Amino acid sequence: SIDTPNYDVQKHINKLCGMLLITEDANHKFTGLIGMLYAMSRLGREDTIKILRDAGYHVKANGVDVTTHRQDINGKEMKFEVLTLASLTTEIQINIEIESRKSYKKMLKEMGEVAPEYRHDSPDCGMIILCIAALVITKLAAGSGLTAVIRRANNVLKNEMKRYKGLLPKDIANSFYEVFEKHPHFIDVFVHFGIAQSSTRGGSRVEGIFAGLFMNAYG
Repeated sequence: SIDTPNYDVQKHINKLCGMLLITEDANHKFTGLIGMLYAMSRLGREDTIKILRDAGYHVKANGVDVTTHRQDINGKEMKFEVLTLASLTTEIQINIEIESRKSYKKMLKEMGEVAPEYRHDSPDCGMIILCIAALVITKLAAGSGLTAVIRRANNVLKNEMKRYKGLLPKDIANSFYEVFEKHPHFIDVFVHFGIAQSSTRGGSRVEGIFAGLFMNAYG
């Protein structure tokens, strides 16, 4: 049973990436999976299932929808927008939002309202996560390469690290290494995503950084 998010939940998954990126000392245990879900929502359900079936994997596709979950946090009832995922519980998703809201309040207290580029909903958060996945893919293709991933990430993602407290290269790289080892079918998904993406012209600074990083896995 593999979650196959479609284009409709792309905005939500990007927001989930952003929530982790704004979290001080964020637990990146699920970032590899979340980043892969972002890549799949960018490729779309149809292309994702096609890639897996073509690669020889047997796939029981799970539809991904947005549902409103009511939960009591600090005595007050709260409404959370969550995704119907077999791989990621409602509890984990809500805890990611709770922890990010704690970080966000700390930011308000520090600088007043937060600029678009420093928020959890900035359109390039998913791509920032996938930049780490691009570095990991290169070191899985070249042959252990974790020290090199961190150092290459601090240089290439210097502006992004300045924008996001939760952009922790060591933790994110480890989470991607872990998912590609545990679920090798994600390697095929990522590679198709990266080939397709690096074809697109212009766009954001981060889309450009990703394309350069991805192209480097060849020369």
